[PDB]
Amino acid sequence: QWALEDFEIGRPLGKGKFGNVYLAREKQSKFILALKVLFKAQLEKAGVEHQLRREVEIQSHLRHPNILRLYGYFHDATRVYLILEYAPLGTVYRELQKLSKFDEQRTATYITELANALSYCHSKRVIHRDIKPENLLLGSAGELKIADFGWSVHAPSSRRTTLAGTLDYLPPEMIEGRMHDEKVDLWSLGVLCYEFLVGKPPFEANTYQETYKRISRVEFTFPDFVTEGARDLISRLLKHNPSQRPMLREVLEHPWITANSSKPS
Ligand SMILES: Nc1ncnc2c1ncn2[C@@H]1O[C@H](COP(=O)(O)OP(=O)(O)O)[C@@H](O)[C@H]1O
Ligand SMILES: CCOc1ccc([C@@H](C)N)cc1
Ligand SMILES: [Mg+2]
Ligand SMILES: [Mg+2]
Repeated sequence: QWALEDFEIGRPLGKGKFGNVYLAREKQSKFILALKVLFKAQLEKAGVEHQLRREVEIQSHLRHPNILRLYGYFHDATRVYLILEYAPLGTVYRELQKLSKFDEQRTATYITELANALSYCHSKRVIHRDIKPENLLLGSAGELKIADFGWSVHAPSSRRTTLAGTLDYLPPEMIEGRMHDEKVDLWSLGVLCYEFLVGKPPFEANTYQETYKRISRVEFTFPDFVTEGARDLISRLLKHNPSQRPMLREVLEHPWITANSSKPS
């Protein structure tokens, strides 16, 4: 159906390990969108064809205001192209670089939006497993949208693919290669809440080997400026035992969330 010829390409929006993402406009309709380009040679070399298939299948069927739309795809014998919803206000990653730290209202609002989106995903037993600021994008009204479903699966699951970059957002059970489920995304939600308020994630360290140690032992501390309500929510999410982590409905009804979020469940 679609082909490269149908689009005018514009400026680079961002880069990923595999993805090279561009602004684009479809010629007949003038519809503005994002084109995510993947190189077939690099896909085959890393052996991640199944992840690409998952990304397309899972993301094209989900419909939620806080989840990024995937409209389709095409390919041309060197490249694969995913057709995505364009997020005009960029990444949460960039926004944190700009401001250093978020205040409590901003943080609580982002956490509410994330919990709404994940609750929807989990009701289909879809777990994302790669929630981190570079994969959280912003819509025209500044609302958060989860993207990059390449690592997503159906629970419960093992891990069959090599971990690539940072360990910072992953729970103990996933770094230790054990069996895991939906609770992995609750752990990541805790890591994000901390990084949003403090400016760096809680198990950050100079080497892979030391980061691993801090995560498996759940060794983190709070700066003085973090309030008691924030400490309570974050301490509840960062539990070594997955079954002790709260349900998303409990996060959405936490007193700190309800006192500070500008958006509802
Ligand atoms: N729909 C989009 N709108 C705006 N920017 C995007 C969009 N998709 C991706 N980006 C930018 O491109 C980067 C890589 O996209 P991503 O889908 O995460 O690739 P990878 O799978 O390689 O991580 C993102 O971190 C973001 O900076
Ligand atoms: C959803 C489509 O998935 C694909 C996966 C791999 C390839 C290439 C690498 N042979 C093309 C499509
Ligand atoms: Mg990504
Ligand atoms: Mg990916």
